[PDB]
Amino acid sequence: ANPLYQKHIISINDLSRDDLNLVLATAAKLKANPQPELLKHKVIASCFFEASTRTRLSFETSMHRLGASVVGFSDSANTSLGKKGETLADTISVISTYVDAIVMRHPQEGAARLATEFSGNVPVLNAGDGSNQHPTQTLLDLFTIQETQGRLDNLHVAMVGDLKYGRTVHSLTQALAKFDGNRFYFIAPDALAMPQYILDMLDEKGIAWSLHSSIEEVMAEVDILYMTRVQKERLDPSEYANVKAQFVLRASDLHNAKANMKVLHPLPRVDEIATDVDKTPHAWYFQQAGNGIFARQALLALVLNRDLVL
Amino acid sequence: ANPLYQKHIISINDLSRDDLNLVLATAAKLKANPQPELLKHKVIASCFFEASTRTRLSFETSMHRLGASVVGFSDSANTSLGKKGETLADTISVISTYVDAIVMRHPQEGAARLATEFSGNVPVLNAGDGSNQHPTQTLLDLFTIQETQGRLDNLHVAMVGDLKYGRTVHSLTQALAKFDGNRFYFIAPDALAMPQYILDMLDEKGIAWSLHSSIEEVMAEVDILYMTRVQKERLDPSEYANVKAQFVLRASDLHNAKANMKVLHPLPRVDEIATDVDKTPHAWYFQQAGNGIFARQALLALVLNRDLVL
Amino acid sequence: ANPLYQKHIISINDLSRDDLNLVLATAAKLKANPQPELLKHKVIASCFFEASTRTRLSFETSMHRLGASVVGFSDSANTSLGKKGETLADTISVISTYVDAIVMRHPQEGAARLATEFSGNVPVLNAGDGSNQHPTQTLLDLFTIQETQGRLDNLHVAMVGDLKYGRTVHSLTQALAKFDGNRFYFIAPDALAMPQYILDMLDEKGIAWSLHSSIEEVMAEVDILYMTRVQKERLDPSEYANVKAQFVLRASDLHNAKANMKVLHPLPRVDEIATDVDKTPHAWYFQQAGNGIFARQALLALVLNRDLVL
Amino acid sequence: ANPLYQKHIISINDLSRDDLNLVLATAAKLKANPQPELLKHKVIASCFFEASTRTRLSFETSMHRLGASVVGFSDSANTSLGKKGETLADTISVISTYVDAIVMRHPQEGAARLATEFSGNVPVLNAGDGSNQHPTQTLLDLFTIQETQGRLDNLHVAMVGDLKYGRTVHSLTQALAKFDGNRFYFIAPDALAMPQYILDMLDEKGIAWSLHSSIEEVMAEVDILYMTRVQKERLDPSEYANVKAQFVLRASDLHNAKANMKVLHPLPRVDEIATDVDKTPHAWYFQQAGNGIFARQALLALVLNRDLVL
Amino acid sequence: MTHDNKLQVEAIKRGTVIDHIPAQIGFKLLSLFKLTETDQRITIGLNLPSGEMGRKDLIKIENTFLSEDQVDQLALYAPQATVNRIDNYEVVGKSRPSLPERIDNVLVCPNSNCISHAEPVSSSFAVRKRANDIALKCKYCEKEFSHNVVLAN
Ligand SMILES: N[C@@H](CN(O)N=O)C(=O)O
Ligand SMILES: N[C@@H](CN(O)N=O)C(=O)O
Ligand SMILES: N[C@@H](CN(O)N=O)C(=O)O
Ligand SMILES: N[C@@H](CN(O)N=O)C(=O)O
Ligand SMILES: [Zn+2]
Repeated sequence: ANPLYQKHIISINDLSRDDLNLVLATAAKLKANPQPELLKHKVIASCFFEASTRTRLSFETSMHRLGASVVGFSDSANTSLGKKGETLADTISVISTYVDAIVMRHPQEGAARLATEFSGNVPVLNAGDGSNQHPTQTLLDLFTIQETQGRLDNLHVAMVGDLKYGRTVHSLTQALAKFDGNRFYFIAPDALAMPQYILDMLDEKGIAWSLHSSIEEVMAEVDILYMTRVQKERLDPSEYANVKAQFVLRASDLHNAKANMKVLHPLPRVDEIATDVDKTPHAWYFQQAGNGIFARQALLALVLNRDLVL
Repeated sequence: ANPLYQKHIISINDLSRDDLNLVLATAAKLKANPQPELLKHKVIASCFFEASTRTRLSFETSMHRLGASVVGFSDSANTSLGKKGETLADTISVISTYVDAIVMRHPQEGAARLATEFSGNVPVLNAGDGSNQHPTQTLLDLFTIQETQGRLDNLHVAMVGDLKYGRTVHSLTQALAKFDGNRFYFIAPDALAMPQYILDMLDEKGIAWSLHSSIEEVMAEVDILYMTRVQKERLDPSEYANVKAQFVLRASDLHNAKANMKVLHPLPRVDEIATDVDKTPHAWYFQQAGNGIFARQALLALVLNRDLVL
Repeated sequence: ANPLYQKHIISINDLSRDDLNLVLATAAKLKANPQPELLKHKVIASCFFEASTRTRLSFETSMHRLGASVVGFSDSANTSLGKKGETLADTISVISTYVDAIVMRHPQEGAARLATEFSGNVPVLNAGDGSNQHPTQTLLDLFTIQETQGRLDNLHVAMVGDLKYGRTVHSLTQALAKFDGNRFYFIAPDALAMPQYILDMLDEKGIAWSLHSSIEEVMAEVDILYMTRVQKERLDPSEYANVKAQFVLRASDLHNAKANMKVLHPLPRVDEIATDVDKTPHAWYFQQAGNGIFARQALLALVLNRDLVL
Repeated sequence: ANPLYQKHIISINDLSRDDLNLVLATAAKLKANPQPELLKHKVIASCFFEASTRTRLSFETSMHRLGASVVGFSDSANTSLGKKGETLADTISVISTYVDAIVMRHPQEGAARLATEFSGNVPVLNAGDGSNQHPTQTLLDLFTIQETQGRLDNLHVAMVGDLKYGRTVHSLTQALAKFDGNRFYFIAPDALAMPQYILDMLDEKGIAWSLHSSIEEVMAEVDILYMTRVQKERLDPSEYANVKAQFVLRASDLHNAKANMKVLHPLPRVDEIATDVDKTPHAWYFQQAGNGIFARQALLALVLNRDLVL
Repeated sequence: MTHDNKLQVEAIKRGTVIDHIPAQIGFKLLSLFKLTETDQRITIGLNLPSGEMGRKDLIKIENTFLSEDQVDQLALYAPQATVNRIDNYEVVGKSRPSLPERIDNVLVCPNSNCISHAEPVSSSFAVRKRANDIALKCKYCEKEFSHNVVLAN
């Protein structure tokens, strides 16, 4: 069957360029020609140990669009899981006897990988494990960039905001570094700069990257403007204000932007992108969000259905 | 139609040996040959007034595996039910006009029976009502024993742990006492011994049973080792420790066990069975849990579909 | 000067017969002639790590009646409590530098003794530590019996209720066993009987004791009827009610009681003593509670003031 | 009469060199000869809008040791608090009519200064206002250094930990910079380094300072080792641990320390000072905390009593 | 019978022997690798004379051999320690602990939020040698630290 058949989808790093291409290819296909009965008699577990509505609704919607059945929860004190000392291991050993696939979201970093060792034959798709991995988020980002730019190589990518803790941009930076000729522009306050280990990686692959203090500094060159969330709880309230400065995007900043540029954002944007931007042709965060359905549908189709789509 | 058609499934005691046989027969059948469209245009209410994730996920998974639609909740302050003085009666009178069947779990002992009096024609399946009844749990246990032992009569059954409050073992003991030639071995601390009313029943049916202080005392004879949960909140913290002694199972204890013995556990086992047991061929609690799907599927099929399975 | 000056009051068992007499004698003296300025310039810490309003107010009132000042907290989840980080040791090492004495209530057994190793010449009085000790409760009990019966020897003591978990009765039994010729009557449901270690102690000293199922079996010879609280959670609802029988007290039961008998209770009597008992001359639980001020004023006086009072 | 009589104590920066000396001199005098009735008929409000048990008990004990009475609340979500309606202004305008002095802790920066504009000739003492000021904490720190080192000038001060957010070290640095010839050593992870505005101040006054990565780089010349608390939340778990290195203190590290060195800490030392340090003669954090009574007794004495003490 | 003595202080036979273990590292290996869970005989010597100027530990455990992906596991603790197979010197290559690609069951992830801590799984770290340092990447949380971090905590 297809290369991802019955494979656990835990980390983006475990995904080869080939894999990414196949997932993105499938995504485009299902988008063009939906297959509502593909996974008809399948039952999928949507296990959100840590709540995350949007990601959960996107994931489950994908399951339904393929015809699969869904059961699950949101352990945010809504269930009766692991009260005293009941392990994640035992939970998986149980649930893995009920369903055909487990989609899980957990607060601890290696949850999905652990699940993998107790789910015998049942595939586990990581919907997010603490500060570590979030495979499908990266896939939907790459898909959006590819669809709006027509390729994933030789692009000018700007990433703004909290580049230090936003593991969303770490995963996306590494994903794009598996393609050639990309140039990166990193805009972030000194206290939240891209980590050195990421720059080390870019250097060793000879990829070009530069630091900048403002978006306007490179607005003219950028193909993709990736806006990130800057959590208040991070810095000091006064610290934030002093830096939020322009790591905030406003319609006015797009005066000299490329006709093809798209502004992306992991989503909760309240404090980073002004609504006046929503009207411009560059705003693509809602479309980006909409693409989560195809990337996640493609992933489920690939691991649960032997042959390729069509 | 079949004897259980449109029948409420509230108490194991209301189930005749014939009934148990029919449920177990159906369970094996659906296990062998799944029927994903059996209950296609049915809508089932999954009403967990009291939360219980595993039991809920098992139950709903069963509904989907048969093709039925599911709606419901977990009243653990997640809903807006009975705020001031809104009765269970009224809740049922309402919900019973929406669905084709009600699966309910409630904190009070006669909830399911009450539901029965206000659900006109709509069948109610008790998923657990306080310290009283839990029909499907017993059915899945019996099914597991039958499948692993090839019969439900003339067996050596050991029950360890909190035999006083574990209503799981009370129901299972009574269920097995409807079959012949079974011998029971009760292992529990004096403060949590099997209740006298249960022993009275065994005596009046002339069934053999004996008390023991340790598992090793009868490990050689046992066909089924039923391990129960010992809740901390029960005894005194120091009390527990002083008795937990060996009412805990470890791989080492299985040196002289019968090749056919299976170790069962209602499930939350963290504090009773050491993980090293998980590797032995005797560990059957996860398989046991997996069987909940077939026993519960069989029950739903029987009450919602006139003719027998196939 | 006095034997208890500057000593830690942690366990009733560290108190010798003479200590008990000294405390009781002091209590009577302060009751007959108050000394409102005895601890005038002292500052005492009332640290209720575990909330206990009644004994807290009793303890604090005692402090004020001797003229001392009070600082403290009922950190019952309403203080910048060590976010499960700061050790009790550190808390005490800090607090012991501010005050002259520390009265503490804690959920864990051993808390007060541990504080003792970190306080600096600053005496610690145990206001209760989990299921271990409650020194002052036994003292007020002993004081109340002595005042009403004129002595603590050659008495007929009945203890009704939860004798298994009611650690106040364990302490009171061991304290009265330090006196000669006492006779005990234990009335409790078999699931909550007096612990064998207590009976062992009594046999070791040749103290006469016996078990009874109802209070009306011994009402005729009892000098002191100590009623214990029975928390339903200690048993299941159906169990509680079943045994509830007569283990509750009501006026009609005192028809043949001795003129000198007093009915005692630690409190929270909601479910054990009917209000129609309050009017009889035997009711003495509110007077008993009122004696807490004297027994605890006495301890504070002894530990913080070198010379005896009156 | 005295310079601080009836003055508001809000920011350590409003305190002149002479003020600091006066407070410290008074603190030493009260420590050598207590005055239990100095504030006899005064009534002071302890208003902890934000719970802070340790500093609250320290403040309240100070009040009682001077004979004053105390009313207040640690409205840590347990008072009929202005349901996010009543302004702090109104709260103060009411409270300032009841008492003679107001000691307040608040979550927002500026709270105490705002109270100052609504209190009526009633002095307000800031017990901490968000991330701004904590006057009395700097005073006890200064007092402890003076007592142990015999002076506040010509000292070698090392500050370890979170220098970016630990506002207690910002204040202590600015206070010690009001004295001559002091030498500073800053040891902190680069992500939590001393703020540049602080270094600017030191350069402006020609004060000698330097950065170091470990305590063992300067252990030899240090007179005062001020240990700061590092809250993991300030960084991510993996980050914290990574830097944790040596920024924690343990006995073995004090092998080459100066006989006169004292190790200080605001507290909550759970994660920075190993307990094997407590026994060395250098450990002085518990004595430091104990000096809070004297420095705060001193402030209350100065602001509420016209004439100097001793 | 061919064995020939009653030596309770220093002997030999069909058994593996680890050589030149730094002081205070010998017992560590006994614990970390549960080398005493054997039924086979074991003779250890600690804080004994070294290369004419120091101190060292010595471990001799009879009737048992070590492998390549095991002796290596001593690399992070006893680097310059030699391992002479002693069925009677049937050793081949200059057996010295090299850095394994993976180190399991002994290390503890410094990351407090790592799923490995409260679960029935074995620790597992990928190894990468650094200049003046050694990087260990957790199989679970995928966080990377220096052995200096992983060995302290
Ligand atoms: N996934 C987010 C919540 N969110 O926005 N969901 O759509 C979180 O858990 O932080
Ligand atoms: N049914 C259990 C919870 N659980 O383990 N559910 O799987 C209860 O309600 O106690
Ligand atoms: N009985 C309560 C204290 N309290 O307030 N009694 O009146 C306890 O033990 O926590
Ligand atoms: N440190 C706490 C107060 N407290 O109780 N300290 O012991 C705070 O800042 O809120
Ligand atoms: Zn890890």
